[PDB]
Amino acid sequence: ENPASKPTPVQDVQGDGRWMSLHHRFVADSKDKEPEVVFIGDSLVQLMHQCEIWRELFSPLHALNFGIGGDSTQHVLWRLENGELEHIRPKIVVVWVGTNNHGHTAEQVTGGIKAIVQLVNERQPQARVVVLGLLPRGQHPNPLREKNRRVNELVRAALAGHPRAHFLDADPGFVHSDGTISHHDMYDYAHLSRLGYTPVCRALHSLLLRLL
Amino acid sequence: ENPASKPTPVQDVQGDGRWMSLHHRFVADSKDKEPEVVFIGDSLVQLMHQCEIWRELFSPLHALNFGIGGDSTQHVLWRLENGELEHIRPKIVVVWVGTNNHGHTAEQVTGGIKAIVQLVNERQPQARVVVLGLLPRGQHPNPLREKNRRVNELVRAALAGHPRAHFLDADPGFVHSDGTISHHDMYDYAHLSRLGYTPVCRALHSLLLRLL
Repeated sequence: ENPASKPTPVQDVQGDGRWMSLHHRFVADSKDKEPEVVFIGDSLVQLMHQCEIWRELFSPLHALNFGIGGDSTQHVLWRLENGELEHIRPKIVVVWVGTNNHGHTAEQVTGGIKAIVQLVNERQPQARVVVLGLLPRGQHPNPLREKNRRVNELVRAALAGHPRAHFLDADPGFVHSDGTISHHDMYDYAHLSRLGYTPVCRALHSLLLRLL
Repeated sequence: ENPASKPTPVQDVQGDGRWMSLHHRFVADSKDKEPEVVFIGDSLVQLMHQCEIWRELFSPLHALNFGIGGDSTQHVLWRLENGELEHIRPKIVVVWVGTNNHGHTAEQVTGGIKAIVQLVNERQPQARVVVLGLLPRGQHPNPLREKNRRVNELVRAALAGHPRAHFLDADPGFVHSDGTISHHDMYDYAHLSRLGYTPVCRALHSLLLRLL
Protein backbone atom coordinates (compact mmCIF):
# COMPACT_ATOMS: atom_id res chain seq x y z
CA GLU A 1 0.00 0.00 0.00
CA ASN A 2 1.04 3.62 -0.42
CA PRO A 3 0.89 4.86 3.17
CA ALA A 4 -0.05 8.29 1.76
CA SER A 5 -3.31 6.91 0.31
CA LYS A 6 -4.19 4.47 3.06
CA PRO A 7 -6.90 6.28 5.02
CA THR A 8 -6.11 6.60 8.73
CA PRO A 9 -7.05 8.94 11.59
CA VAL A 10 -4.30 10.67 13.57
CA GLN A 11 -3.82 8.52 16.69
CA ASP A 12 -3.91 10.55 19.94
CA VAL A 13 -0.55 10.03 21.71
CA GLN A 14 -0.94 13.17 23.84
CA GLY A 15 -4.27 12.53 25.58
CA ASP A 16 -6.56 15.52 24.96
CA GLY A 17 -8.28 14.07 21.84
CA ARG A 18 -8.17 17.37 19.87
CA TRP A 19 -7.84 15.92 16.36
CA MET A 20 -11.02 13.86 16.78
CA SER A 21 -12.78 16.90 18.30
CA LEU A 22 -11.91 18.89 15.19
CA HIS A 23 -13.21 16.12 12.95
CA HIS A 24 -16.51 15.80 14.85
CA ARG A 25 -16.95 19.58 14.64
CA PHE A 26 -16.56 19.51 10.83
CA VAL A 27 -18.95 16.58 10.55
CA ALA A 28 -21.51 18.62 12.50
CA ASP A 29 -20.77 21.61 10.24
CA SER A 30 -21.50 19.46 7.20
CA LYS A 31 -24.69 17.98 8.73
CA ASP A 32 -26.07 21.42 9.53
CA LYS A 33 -24.68 23.77 6.81
CA GLU A 34 -24.96 24.04 3.04
CA PRO A 35 -21.61 25.24 1.76
CA GLU A 36 -20.82 25.79 -1.88
CA VAL A 37 -17.06 25.52 -1.34
CA VAL A 38 -15.30 23.24 1.16
CA PHE A 39 -11.66 23.81 2.03
CA ILE A 40 -9.74 20.84 3.41
CA GLY A 41 -6.12 20.19 4.30
CA ASP A 42 -3.42 21.12 6.76
CA SER A 43 -2.56 24.22 8.76
CA LEU A 44 -2.09 26.31 5.58
CA VAL A 45 -5.84 25.76 5.03
CA GLN A 46 -6.73 25.93 8.72
CA LEU A 47 -4.93 29.21 9.57
CA MET A 48 -6.31 31.07 6.56
CA HIS A 49 -9.58 31.21 8.51
CA GLN A 50 -8.05 33.39 11.25
CA CYS A 51 -4.61 34.58 10.05
CA GLU A 52 -5.88 35.81 6.62
CA ILE A 53 -9.13 37.57 5.73
CA TRP A 54 -11.26 34.72 4.79
CA ARG A 55 -14.23 36.90 5.70
CA GLU A 56 -13.74 39.33 2.80
CA LEU A 57 -12.78 36.92 0.01
CA PHE A 58 -14.15 33.50 1.01
CA SER A 59 -17.09 33.95 3.40
CA PRO A 60 -19.27 35.35 0.62
CA LEU A 61 -18.68 32.08 -1.28
CA HIS A 62 -20.39 29.97 1.38
CA ALA A 63 -17.23 28.16 2.45
CA LEU A 64 -16.36 25.66 5.19
CA ASN A 65 -12.74 25.43 6.32
CA PHE A 66 -11.77 21.88 7.42
CA GLY A 67 -8.01 22.46 7.83
CA ILE A 68 -6.19 20.61 10.65
CA GLY A 69 -2.60 21.51 11.55
CA GLY A 70 -0.22 18.61 10.95
CA ASP A 71 -2.45 16.53 8.65
CA SER A 72 -0.86 14.44 5.90
CA THR A 73 -2.80 13.20 2.79
CA GLN A 74 -3.95 9.93 4.41
CA HIS A 75 -5.42 11.94 7.30
CA VAL A 76 -7.42 14.11 4.93
CA LEU A 77 -8.57 11.02 2.98
CA TRP A 78 -9.82 9.44 6.21
CA ARG A 79 -11.70 12.59 7.16
CA LEU A 80 -13.47 12.87 3.82
CA GLU A 81 -14.52 9.21 4.07
CA ASN A 82 -15.66 9.38 7.72
CA GLY A 83 -18.35 12.04 7.67
CA GLU A 84 -17.08 15.40 6.35
CA LEU A 85 -18.59 15.01 2.88
CA GLU A 86 -21.96 13.87 4.29
CA HIS A 87 -25.17 15.89 3.91
CA ILE A 88 -23.69 18.50 1.54
CA ARG A 89 -23.41 19.19 -2.17
CA PRO A 90 -20.64 21.71 -2.70
CA LYS A 91 -19.87 23.10 -6.15
CA ILE A 92 -16.17 23.17 -5.37
CA VAL A 93 -13.79 21.32 -3.05
CA VAL A 94 -10.35 22.83 -2.42
CA VAL A 95 -7.55 20.53 -1.40
CA TRP A 96 -4.29 21.65 0.15
CA VAL A 97 -2.24 18.89 1.78
CA GLY A 98 1.09 16.99 1.24
CA THR A 99 3.81 19.18 2.73
CA ASN A 100 3.55 17.22 6.04
CA ASN A 101 4.00 13.75 4.46
CA HIS A 102 7.48 13.31 6.01
CA GLY A 103 9.02 9.92 5.20
CA HIS A 104 6.96 9.53 2.02
CA THR A 105 8.59 9.87 -1.39
CA ALA A 106 7.22 12.55 -3.76
CA GLU A 107 5.51 9.88 -5.91
CA GLN A 108 3.79 8.52 -2.79
CA VAL A 109 2.50 11.98 -1.76
CA THR A 110 1.23 12.41 -5.33
CA GLY A 111 -0.53 9.05 -4.93
CA GLY A 112 -2.09 10.45 -1.74
CA ILE A 113 -3.31 13.56 -3.60
CA LYS A 114 -4.73 11.47 -6.45
CA ALA A 115 -6.67 9.31 -3.99
CA ILE A 116 -8.24 12.43 -2.46
CA VAL A 117 -9.35 13.71 -5.90
CA GLN A 118 -10.78 10.20 -6.62
CA LEU A 119 -12.71 10.07 -3.33
CA VAL A 120 -14.18 13.51 -3.95
CA ASN A 121 -15.10 12.52 -7.55
CA GLU A 122 -16.96 9.48 -6.21
CA ARG A 123 -18.66 10.92 -3.10
CA GLN A 124 -19.35 14.38 -4.60
CA PRO A 125 -19.29 13.81 -8.37
CA GLN A 126 -20.83 17.23 -9.16
CA ALA A 127 -18.08 19.21 -7.42
CA ARG A 128 -15.05 20.69 -9.13
CA VAL A 129 -11.81 19.86 -7.30
CA VAL A 130 -9.04 22.43 -6.79
CA VAL A 131 -5.62 21.16 -5.67
CA LEU A 132 -3.12 23.77 -4.51
CA GLY A 133 0.57 23.25 -5.24
CA LEU A 134 2.76 22.57 -2.20
CA LEU A 135 4.56 25.75 -1.16
CA PRO A 136 8.32 26.04 -0.71
CA ARG A 137 9.67 25.91 2.79
CA GLY A 138 12.95 26.32 4.65
CA GLN A 139 14.92 29.55 4.80
CA HIS A 140 17.53 28.24 2.35
CA PRO A 141 17.72 25.58 -0.38
CA ASN A 142 16.92 22.13 1.03
CA PRO A 143 15.49 18.73 0.02
CA LEU A 144 11.84 19.56 0.94
CA ARG A 145 11.94 22.33 -1.60
CA GLU A 146 12.82 19.78 -4.31
CA LYS A 147 10.35 17.22 -2.91
CA ASN A 148 7.43 19.65 -2.97
CA ARG A 149 8.40 20.85 -6.46
CA ARG A 150 8.36 17.24 -7.74
CA VAL A 151 5.00 16.62 -6.07
CA ASN A 152 3.69 19.68 -7.90
CA GLU A 153 5.02 18.51 -11.29
CA LEU A 154 3.54 15.03 -10.82
CA VAL A 155 0.20 16.31 -9.57
CA ARG A 156 -0.12 18.87 -12.35
CA ALA A 157 0.57 16.23 -15.01
CA ALA A 158 -1.96 13.91 -13.33
CA LEU A 159 -4.70 16.59 -13.26
CA ALA A 160 -4.00 17.89 -16.79
CA GLY A 161 -6.31 15.09 -18.03
CA HIS A 162 -9.26 15.90 -15.76
CA PRO A 163 -12.00 18.20 -17.08
CA ARG A 164 -13.20 19.32 -13.61
CA ALA A 165 -9.95 18.91 -11.61
CA HIS A 166 -7.79 22.05 -11.40
CA PHE A 167 -4.16 22.40 -10.31
CA LEU A 168 -3.38 25.91 -9.03
CA ASP A 169 0.16 27.01 -8.19
CA ALA A 170 -0.55 29.95 -5.84
CA ASP A 171 3.16 30.66 -5.19
CA PRO A 172 3.99 34.26 -6.11
CA GLY A 173 7.77 33.59 -5.90
CA PHE A 174 8.48 33.24 -2.16
CA VAL A 175 11.92 31.80 -3.03
CA HIS A 176 14.10 34.79 -3.87
CA SER A 177 17.11 35.05 -6.19
CA ASP A 178 19.49 34.60 -3.28
CA GLY A 179 17.73 31.29 -2.53
CA THR A 180 16.02 32.57 0.62
CA ILE A 181 12.50 32.75 1.94
CA SER A 182 11.64 35.89 3.89
CA HIS A 183 10.18 35.61 7.41
CA HIS A 184 7.82 38.45 6.39
CA ASP A 185 6.15 35.94 4.07
CA MET A 186 6.59 32.85 6.28
CA TYR A 187 7.30 33.63 9.91
CA ASP A 188 8.81 30.17 10.48
CA TYR A 189 9.82 29.47 6.86
CA ALA A 190 6.74 27.24 6.27
CA HIS A 191 3.56 28.83 7.65
CA LEU A 192 2.36 32.03 6.03
CA SER A 193 1.98 35.38 7.78
CA ARG A 194 -0.90 37.76 6.88
CA LEU A 195 1.34 39.20 4.14
CA GLY A 196 2.17 35.73 2.71
CA TYR A 197 -1.55 34.80 2.67
CA THR A 198 -2.67 37.84 0.62
CA PRO A 199 -1.39 36.89 -2.83
CA VAL A 200 -2.05 33.18 -2.23
CA CYS A 201 -5.68 33.85 -1.35
CA ARG A 202 -6.22 36.29 -4.19
CA ALA A 203 -4.85 33.72 -6.66
CA LEU A 204 -7.31 31.26 -5.06
CA HIS A 205 -10.27 33.68 -5.08
CA SER A 206 -9.77 34.44 -8.78
CA LEU A 207 -9.75 30.76 -9.81
CA LEU A 208 -12.84 30.17 -7.62
CA LEU A 209 -14.82 33.03 -9.21
CA ARG A 210 -14.13 31.92 -12.77
CA LEU A 211 -15.23 28.38 -11.92
CA LEU A 212 -18.26 29.38 -9.79
CA GLU B 1 18.63 14.02 34.74
CA ASN B 2 15.22 15.62 34.32
CA PRO B 3 14.83 15.57 30.54
CA ALA B 4 12.76 18.77 30.89
CA SER B 5 15.78 20.69 32.26
CA LYS B 6 18.49 19.10 30.15
CA PRO B 7 19.19 21.71 27.47
CA THR B 8 18.86 20.36 23.93
CA PRO B 9 18.11 21.77 20.47
CA VAL B 10 15.23 20.31 18.44
CA GLN B 11 16.87 17.80 16.07
CA ASP B 12 15.81 18.29 12.42
CA VAL B 13 14.16 15.03 11.26
CA GLN B 14 12.36 16.73 8.36
CA GLY B 15 15.26 18.33 6.46
CA ASP B 16 14.51 22.04 6.00
CA GLY B 17 16.35 23.21 9.17
CA ARG B 18 13.62 25.70 10.21
CA TRP B 19 14.05 25.47 13.99
CA MET B 20 17.73 26.42 13.75
CA SER B 21 16.85 29.22 11.29
CA LEU B 22 14.44 30.63 13.86
CA HIS B 23 17.07 30.44 16.57
CA HIS B 24 19.73 32.18 14.45
CA ARG B 25 17.21 34.92 13.61
CA PHE B 26 16.55 35.57 17.32
CA VAL B 27 20.27 35.58 18.08
CA ALA B 28 20.70 38.24 15.37
CA ASP B 29 17.75 40.14 16.85
CA SER B 30 19.45 40.12 20.23
CA LYS B 31 22.85 41.16 18.78
CA ASP B 32 21.32 44.11 16.95
CA LYS B 33 18.35 45.27 19.11
CA GLU B 34 17.90 46.62 22.62
CA PRO B 35 14.63 45.23 23.93
CA GLU B 36 13.27 45.94 27.37
CA VAL B 37 11.02 42.86 27.36
CA VAL B 38 11.82 39.49 25.77
CA PHE B 39 9.09 36.94 25.22
CA ILE B 40 10.16 33.31 24.90
CA GLY B 41 8.34 30.01 24.64
CA ASP B 42 6.14 27.96 22.36
CA SER B 43 3.52 28.74 19.74
CA LEU B 44 1.29 30.53 22.30
CA VAL B 45 4.13 33.09 22.53
CA GLN B 46 5.03 32.89 18.84
CA LEU B 47 1.51 33.39 17.38
CA MET B 48 0.71 36.35 19.62
CA HIS B 49 3.01 38.34 17.32
CA GLN B 50 0.71 37.85 14.32
CA CYS B 51 -2.60 36.38 15.56
CA GLU B 52 -3.06 38.98 18.37
CA ILE B 53 -2.30 42.70 18.38
CA TRP B 54 1.11 42.73 19.78
CA ARG B 55 1.58 46.05 17.99
CA GLU B 56 -0.88 47.96 20.20
CA LEU B 57 -0.06 46.47 23.61
CA PHE B 58 3.49 45.09 23.38
CA SER B 59 5.39 46.91 20.63
CA PRO B 60 5.49 50.11 22.67
CA LEU B 61 7.28 48.13 25.41
CA HIS B 62 10.28 47.39 23.21
CA ALA B 63 9.65 43.65 23.03
CA LEU B 64 11.23 40.73 21.16
CA ASN B 65 9.12 37.63 20.56
CA PHE B 66 11.22 34.41 20.54
CA GLY B 67 8.34 31.90 20.44
CA ILE B 68 8.82 28.67 18.43
CA GLY B 69 5.87 26.35 17.77
CA GLY B 70 6.35 22.94 19.37
CA ASP B 71 9.10 23.88 21.86
CA SER B 72 9.26 22.13 25.23
CA THR B 73 11.10 23.59 28.30
CA GLN B 74 14.46 21.98 27.46
CA HIS B 75 14.30 23.57 24.00
CA VAL B 76 13.75 27.00 25.47
CA LEU B 77 16.57 26.44 28.01
CA TRP B 78 18.94 25.53 25.17
CA ARG B 79 17.99 28.64 23.22
CA LEU B 80 18.56 30.98 26.14
CA GLU B 81 21.99 29.40 26.73
CA ASN B 82 23.05 29.40 23.04
CA GLY B 83 22.88 33.06 22.09
CA GLU B 84 19.40 34.56 22.62
CA LEU B 85 20.29 36.34 25.88
CA GLU B 86 23.54 37.74 24.43
CA HIS B 87 24.14 41.47 23.88
CA ILE B 88 20.96 42.61 25.65
CA ARG B 89 19.82 43.81 29.06
CA PRO B 90 16.06 43.48 29.24
CA LYS B 91 14.11 44.68 32.27
CA ILE B 92 11.68 41.79 31.95
CA VAL B 93 11.74 38.27 30.48
CA VAL B 94 8.41 36.52 29.89
CA VAL B 95 8.36 32.76 29.85
CA TRP B 96 5.55 30.65 28.45
CA VAL B 97 6.41 27.00 27.85
CA GLY B 98 5.53 23.50 29.25
CA THR B 99 2.29 22.47 27.58
CA ASN B 100 4.29 20.58 24.89
CA ASN B 101 6.36 18.49 27.36
CA HIS B 102 4.55 15.25 26.40
CA GLY B 103 5.92 12.21 28.24
CA HIS B 104 7.21 14.32 31.14
CA THR B 105 5.47 14.21 34.52
CA ALA B 106 4.13 17.51 35.93
CA GLU B 107 6.98 17.66 38.48
CA GLN B 108 9.50 17.27 35.64
CA VAL B 109 7.93 20.11 33.61
CA THR B 110 8.03 22.25 36.76
CA GLY B 111 11.73 21.34 37.04
CA GLY B 112 12.12 22.53 33.44
CA ILE B 113 10.42 25.86 34.27
CA LYS B 114 12.56 26.34 37.37
CA ALA B 115 15.74 25.78 35.35
CA ILE B 116 14.66 28.49 32.89
CA VAL B 117 14.06 31.00 35.72
CA GLN B 118 17.50 30.05 37.16
CA LEU B 119 19.27 30.54 33.81
CA VAL B 120 17.65 33.93 33.33
CA ASN B 121 18.56 34.92 36.93
CA GLU B 122 22.20 34.05 36.22
CA ARG B 123 22.64 35.39 32.66
CA GLN B 124 20.37 38.45 33.12
CA PRO B 125 20.31 39.03 36.89
CA GLN B 126 18.72 42.51 36.57
CA ALA B 127 15.63 41.26 34.71
CA ARG B 128 12.32 40.40 36.32
CA VAL B 129 10.99 37.01 35.17
CA VAL B 130 7.32 36.44 34.33
CA VAL B 131 6.11 32.84 34.00
CA LEU B 132 2.66 32.32 32.50
CA GLY B 133 0.50 29.47 33.78
CA LEU B 134 -0.10 26.64 31.30
CA LEU B 135 -3.52 27.03 29.68
CA PRO B 136 -6.18 24.32 29.62
CA ARG B 137 -6.57 22.33 26.46
CA GLY B 138 -8.84 19.69 24.96
CA GLN B 139 -12.51 20.22 24.21
CA HIS B 140 -13.57 18.11 27.20
CA PRO B 141 -12.06 17.03 30.53
CA ASN B 142 -8.82 15.10 29.98
CA PRO B 143 -5.49 14.29 31.67
CA LEU B 144 -3.55 17.26 30.14
CA ARG B 145 -5.96 19.57 31.87
CA GLU B 146 -4.99 18.04 35.23
CA LYS B 147 -1.29 17.89 34.27
CA ASN B 148 -1.15 21.58 33.35
CA ARG B 149 -3.09 22.52 36.49
CA ARG B 150 -0.55 20.63 38.65
CA VAL B 151 2.34 22.29 36.81
CA ASN B 152 0.74 25.64 37.62
CA GLU B 153 0.31 24.81 41.33
CA LEU B 154 3.92 23.60 41.62
CA VAL B 155 5.34 26.54 39.68
CA ARG B 156 3.35 29.10 41.65
CA ALA B 157 4.52 27.64 44.97
CA ALA B 158 8.11 27.61 43.66
CA LEU B 159 7.97 31.29 42.57
CA ALA B 160 6.13 32.50 45.70
CA GLY B 161 9.58 32.78 47.34
CA HIS B 162 11.22 34.87 44.61
CA PRO B 163 11.19 38.67 44.95
CA ARG B 164 11.57 39.35 41.19
CA ALA B 165 9.95 36.17 39.77
CA HIS B 166 6.22 36.48 39.01
CA PHE B 167 3.68 33.75 38.30
CA LEU B 168 0.73 35.03 36.25
CA ASP B 169 -2.34 32.89 35.57
CA ALA B 170 -3.77 34.63 32.47
CA ASP B 171 -6.68 32.17 32.10
CA PRO B 172 -9.99 34.04 32.14
CA GLY B 173 -11.99 30.79 32.56
CA PHE B 174 -11.76 29.08 29.16
CA VAL B 175 -13.09 25.86 30.77
CA HIS B 176 -16.85 26.35 31.05
CA SER B 177 -19.32 24.90 33.56
CA ASP B 178 -20.22 22.10 31.18
CA GLY B 179 -16.53 21.14 31.11
CA THR B 180 -15.96 22.38 27.56
CA ILE B 181 -13.59 24.74 25.83
CA SER B 182 -15.11 26.83 23.04
CA HIS B 183 -13.51 26.81 19.57
CA HIS B 184 -14.15 30.58 19.53
CA ASP B 185 -11.46 30.86 22.21
CA MET B 186 -9.22 28.02 20.95
CA TYR B 187 -9.84 27.04 17.35
CA ASP B 188 -8.23 23.62 17.88
CA TYR B 189 -8.81 23.39 21.65
CA ALA B 190 -5.19 24.42 22.44
CA HIS B 191 -4.08 27.40 20.32
CA LEU B 192 -5.83 30.69 20.90
CA SER B 193 -7.84 32.62 18.31
CA ARG B 194 -7.79 36.45 18.21
CA LEU B 195 -10.66 36.41 20.72
CA GLY B 196 -8.82 34.01 23.10
CA TYR B 197 -5.67 36.19 22.94
CA THR B 198 -7.39 39.44 23.97
CA PRO B 199 -7.96 38.80 27.68
CA VAL B 200 -4.71 36.81 27.99
CA CYS B 201 -2.69 39.68 26.55
CA ARG B 202 -4.46 42.34 28.57
CA ALA B 203 -3.78 40.36 31.78
CA LEU B 204 -0.13 40.23 30.58
CA HIS B 205 0.05 43.93 29.63
CA SER B 206 -1.28 44.99 33.03
CA LEU B 207 1.29 42.95 34.98
CA LEU B 208 4.05 44.29 32.67
CA LEU B 209 3.07 47.95 33.21
CA ARG B 210 3.00 47.67 37.00
CA LEU B 211 6.44 46.05 36.98
CA LEU B 212 7.97 48.35 34.32
